Amino acid sequence: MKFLTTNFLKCSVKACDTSNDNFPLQYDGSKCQLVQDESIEFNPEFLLNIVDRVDWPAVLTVAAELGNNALPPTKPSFPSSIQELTDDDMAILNDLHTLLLQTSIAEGEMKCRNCGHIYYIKNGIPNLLLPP
Amino acid sequence: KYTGSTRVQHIQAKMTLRALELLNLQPCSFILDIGCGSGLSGEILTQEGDHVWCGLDISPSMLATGLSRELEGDLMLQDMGTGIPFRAGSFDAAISISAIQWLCNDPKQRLMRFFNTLYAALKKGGKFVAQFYPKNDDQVDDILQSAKVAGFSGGLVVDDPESKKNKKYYLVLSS
Ligand SMILES: [Zn+2]
Repeated sequence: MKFLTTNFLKCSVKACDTSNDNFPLQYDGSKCQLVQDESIEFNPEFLLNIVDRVDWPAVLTVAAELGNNALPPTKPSFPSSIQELTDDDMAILNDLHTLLLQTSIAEGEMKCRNCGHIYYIKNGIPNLLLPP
Repeated sequence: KYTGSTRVQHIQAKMTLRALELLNLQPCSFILDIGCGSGLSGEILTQEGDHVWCGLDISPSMLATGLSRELEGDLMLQDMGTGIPFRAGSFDAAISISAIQWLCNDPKQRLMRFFNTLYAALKKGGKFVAQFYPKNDDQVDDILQSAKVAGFSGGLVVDDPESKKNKKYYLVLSS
């Protein structure tokens, strides 16, 4: 499960729908084994398309839980078009690519901060099925 | 009884491409693939549109097969009838091939849970196209009615409707 996915996945429990604490999930730093996948090519158009939607505070929270606190406190902003990118823009977009797309949790677990339900990730795949 | 896996693959590829034509998306969008099975549709999302996607399926065996395909999207074990577990406005669009009729297997409650939470998970104006195999007209109307109550607009496309073999139904909706 890619780091990007952590920025959109919320608790599946219905009672949590309107809870501010249903997102982001709380990832266990002692259980989550990370993988870097260099096979997914740099896609700067996708990143420009997604950035406005990205919840930066949630990025910071999950990344810190996973042992990365070397992130800027403010969400990176960009021009509105590929051609307007600077080398500095490009480098940050590249860092975003690595962070969001190329970094994944292969095995681990995470819980809802509202209801405490714990979700498990195995072979990169989160189990989002809800028990009786 | 059964269909050759290559034949199922060819048909699903064609329906996925048709769904994408109906969706008419900008390249490099963020897409939810609902009932993704073994990820064949996700492969096409990646290749055709350079899209980034998350795939949901109830079946461990399908997802395990998905793992063997070197997919670029994220697979998730989940049940579409329980709702779409993503925050508001996450996706540009959603696509579903050969899966939603499962919602009809309480069905009316699961159908509404599906459409309400999908409406929420799409960006404003986000689109959803689903190919599905209805058992009868009432099933079609029930699904369409549920989408309507949830706030979706749009309607239905039926390709090759004169053909009992080749007829296909596509729900084409906008939030
Ligand atoms: Zn919860």
